[PDB]
Amino acid sequence: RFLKVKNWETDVVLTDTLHLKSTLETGCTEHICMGSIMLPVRTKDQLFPLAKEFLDQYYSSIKRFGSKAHMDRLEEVNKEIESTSTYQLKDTELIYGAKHAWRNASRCVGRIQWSKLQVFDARDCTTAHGMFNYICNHVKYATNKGNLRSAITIFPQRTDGKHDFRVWNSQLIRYAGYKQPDGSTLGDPANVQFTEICIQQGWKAPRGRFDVLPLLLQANGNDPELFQIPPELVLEVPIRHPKFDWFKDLGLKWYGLPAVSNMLLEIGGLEFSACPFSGWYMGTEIGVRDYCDNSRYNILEEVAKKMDLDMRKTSSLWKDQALVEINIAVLYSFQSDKVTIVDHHSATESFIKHMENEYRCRGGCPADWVWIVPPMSGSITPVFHQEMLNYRLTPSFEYQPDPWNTHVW
Amino acid sequence: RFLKVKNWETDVVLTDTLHLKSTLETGCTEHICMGSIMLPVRTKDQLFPLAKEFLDQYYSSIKRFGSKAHMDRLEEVNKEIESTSTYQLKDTELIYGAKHAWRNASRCVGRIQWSKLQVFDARDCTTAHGMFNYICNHVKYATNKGNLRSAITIFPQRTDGKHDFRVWNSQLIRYAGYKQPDGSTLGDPANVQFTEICIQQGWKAPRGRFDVLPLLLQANGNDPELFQIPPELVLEVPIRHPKFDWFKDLGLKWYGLPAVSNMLLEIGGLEFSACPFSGWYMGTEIGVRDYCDNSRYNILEEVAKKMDLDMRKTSSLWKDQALVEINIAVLYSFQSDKVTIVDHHSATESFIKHMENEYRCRGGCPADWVWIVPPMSGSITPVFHQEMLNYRLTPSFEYQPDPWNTHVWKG
Ligand code: HEM
Ligand code: HEM
Ligand SMILES: Cc1cc(N)nc(C[C@@H]2CNC[C@@H]2OCCN[C@@H]2C[C@H]2c2cccc(Cl)c2)c1
Ligand SMILES: Cc1cc(N)nc(C[C@@H]2CNC[C@@H]2OCCN[C@@H]2C[C@H]2c2cccc(Cl)c2)c1
Ligand SMILES: C[C@H](O)[C@H](O)[C@H]1CNc2nc(N)[nH]c(=O)c2N1
Ligand SMILES: C[C@H](O)[C@H](O)[C@H]1CNc2nc(N)[nH]c(=O)c2N1
Ligand SMILES: [Zn+2]
Repeated sequence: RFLKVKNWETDVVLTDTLHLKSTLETGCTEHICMGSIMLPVRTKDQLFPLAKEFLDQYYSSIKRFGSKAHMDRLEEVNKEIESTSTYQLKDTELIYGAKHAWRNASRCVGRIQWSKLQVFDARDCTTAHGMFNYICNHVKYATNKGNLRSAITIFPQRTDGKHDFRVWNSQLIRYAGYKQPDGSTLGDPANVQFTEICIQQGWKAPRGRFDVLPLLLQANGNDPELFQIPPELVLEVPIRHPKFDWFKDLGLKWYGLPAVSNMLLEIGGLEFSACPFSGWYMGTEIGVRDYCDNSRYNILEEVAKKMDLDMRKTSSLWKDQALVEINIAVLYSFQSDKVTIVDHHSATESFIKHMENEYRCRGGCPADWVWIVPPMSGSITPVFHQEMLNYRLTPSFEYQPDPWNTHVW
Repeated sequence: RFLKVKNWETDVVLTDTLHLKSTLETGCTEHICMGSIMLPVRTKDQLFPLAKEFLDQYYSSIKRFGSKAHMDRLEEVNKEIESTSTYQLKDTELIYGAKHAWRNASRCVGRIQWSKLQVFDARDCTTAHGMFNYICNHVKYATNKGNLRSAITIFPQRTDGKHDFRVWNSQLIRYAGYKQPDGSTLGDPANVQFTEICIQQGWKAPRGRFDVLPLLLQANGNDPELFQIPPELVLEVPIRHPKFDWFKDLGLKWYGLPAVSNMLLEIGGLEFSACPFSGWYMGTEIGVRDYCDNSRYNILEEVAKKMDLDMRKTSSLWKDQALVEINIAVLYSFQSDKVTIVDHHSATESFIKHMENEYRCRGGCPADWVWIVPPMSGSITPVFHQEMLNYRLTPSFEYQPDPWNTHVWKG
């Protein structure tokens, strides 16, 4: 229970002590590692230890641990739980909880930024229409005309769990997908289902390739409702290449704001089932994953053809060649249009710096190597050579299943 | 208990029951995953269970579980253990054991090949000179003039742990590394320490960028002895690029035969501390790791320079550009000289078909994702998208510390 991590490129060894404060289960056992499995109410009794654990860490953070003000809040929260079966966070607590859920997100390479997070408190929200208003304000604030700013917006916490707030979308901004008589897929094959659910709720799809999807918002356990985000709030980037004049003709674009909206924020045992958050893209996610995944826009073959490469044998590395050029183009387009983006070299470098800060100041940094190492050029980024320990700390973000599977109408 | 893995590209779901046969520990717990941590004598007492488990597996494999042959062999081994504290494997058991250790090796993408392995039984070897000869024969057989054949050579097992056979080299063929007084390195920085031991053991080093190291071989717990592999036996490939004609003048070459020599093979509780084995390269190992790791030959800068790439910002992806070209060159060069090599697209596709076949016939296939996914172009290979379960089956290969840290010098 005192663990070393070694970087094999630099020989730097760091000692992890933070893992001992870890609480939740990993999915791994002594006999089986589940490191690469993507997926490996609360009663009164369960809630007070959770609240106490959180308030202790909070009061510790502001150097008032064991102070009258610490004990008094523990007292206040205990009474409120006993009498109301739940409790409410102070603004200061909510801000701290959200920043720490990000600090603890072991799959997140950009956490050097964790303390610069603008938190929008949407706990007074009561309808879908209000949710939409909050989300547009989030979008406009975060986008900031291309100078992106990290933000989260936090809707009301769970109660009896039959009144959840949820954003049905997996991200605030994504593109539609429709399956055609042709048998192929137009637009984003990842969202075919969600797009069907939208149309059957009433969306009129402009039956195209890069149709920004409508929001489906569920306030207070109600049936969700549709809203189109103002087109003028969705900053999109046309994709061109600095050297390939034909590239623009693929007709590719992507949206500037990555904004995850399906997670559950847990703070001091309280559960925030709608907490859309956003930062800015690492270029590989668009160029490697969205564009080149087989099940996504799947554009390797068309780009390779346009480059006039040898597609007859895997060993000519035509896929690898086209992959790099696609990613040069994503970075180039975002940079030309002055929209914040980070390349994988720069993002992984800052993360190693972040890991070292966290090791000296905090005793560790939970990190999931399988997600942290970029989907291309892994071993030429410093994170490939860095041992990481993965463990679960709270406050946390947790993945929740798609609500259409669940919800009753 | 059943455990499922998903492929996120295909939605193919597989069910693992084989993990139930797993003995050793992973390093992970309910509270911590050590999946990216590189490193996470027996008594009679622990030995007969291990022997029994093994022979039961062997006898099942051949469809004679519970036969008189099976029961006779159990009795025979038990008696040998109580009487001598160890036991000897029959040839058939050794072969089966060394194949299964490969089969079980969760970090190996090449395992579709597992049933095709040449086993050289070197258990009669007694001296380092005898080890050299065995290793020469292995290299010649495996190389096969570029038509590479997988092989393993198995030296006598551990006895009291004071009489170990070991190959001090980490692979049979690697290049020397010389650390210069200015702090630069000539040749391979990975082999600096070992090169320095060779030299101290009396090696006359040529001091160039690609000097094949001498074998340093330890027999029967004795101090290791130096041998030069006959150069005519060391197949090498000069590295050139199909389109860039300046690439040859970087002066690069690599050896054709990757041959891991530092691992410990465990079969049925017995420990084979010298068991060099070899297959053939996947190109990325040379082109990504050996050439492009910063702590190795580190050629990215020189290549990208010659390619006239924009090097002022990482966002030009100049490193990634130079990386692909170097890997094209490695594959082209090997193919042009008719030396077996597999590209990472081909090897991963084959591995997925192997893993799937194993789930159907064996009830699973332990795989270490962190190692199986190639160190370039990860997500455009099918393995990236494949959930894997990592666990430890015997027979097995295990890492062992370098012997210069443990050896009792006899002088
Ligand atoms: C500011 C720039 C940021 C960068 C460059 C960044 C980078 C990334 C990347 C590349 C991923 C992988 C996503 C994927 O592969 O789908 C990720 C995952 C994640 N990040 Fe960040 N991040 C940023 C901001 C944020 C913020 C503001 C939060 C929360 C407050 C956050 C929390 C998370 C979480 C919880 C995941 C895992 C998502 C999942 O399980 O689907 N990140 N991060
Ligand atoms: C036949 C062609 C083969 C190919 C293409 C192949 C591919 C690979 C690759 C790329 C690695 C990772 C190497 C590294 O990163 O250092 C590996 C690891 C490994 N393979 Fe293979 N392999 C082959 C044959 C074999 C054979 C013949 C054996 C033993 C009989 C073997 C057992 C292992 C073991 C134990 C590891 C883990 C090595 C370690 O921990 O350092 N492989 N395989
Ligand atoms: C089954 C499953 C589990 C989990 N935990 N996540 C997913 C979502 C799956 C997992 N990686 C792909 C897909 O995510 C796409 C969304 N990417 C984030 C937008 C990008 C991003 C980038 C930078 C900053 C931020 Cl805030 C967000 C699926
Ligand atoms: C600390 C440590 C632990 C372990 N388990 N292995 C290592 C050796 C580390 C692990 N990746 C780098 C270094 O290996 C270089 C040798 N690679 C084998 C040549 C390649 C190979 C390729 C194809 C077929 C075969 Cl039989 C063998 C180091
Ligand atoms: C099975 C495997 O865990 C899965 O493909 C993972 C691999 N690593 C990843 N890494 C990131 N950042 N995002 C992902 O979606 C994935 N997918
Ligand atoms: C820290 C990390 O586990 C380490 O760098 C690993 C990652 N994956 C690897 N994969 C292979 N094939 N070989 C390696 O040496 C490594 N090194
Ligand atoms: Zn694990």
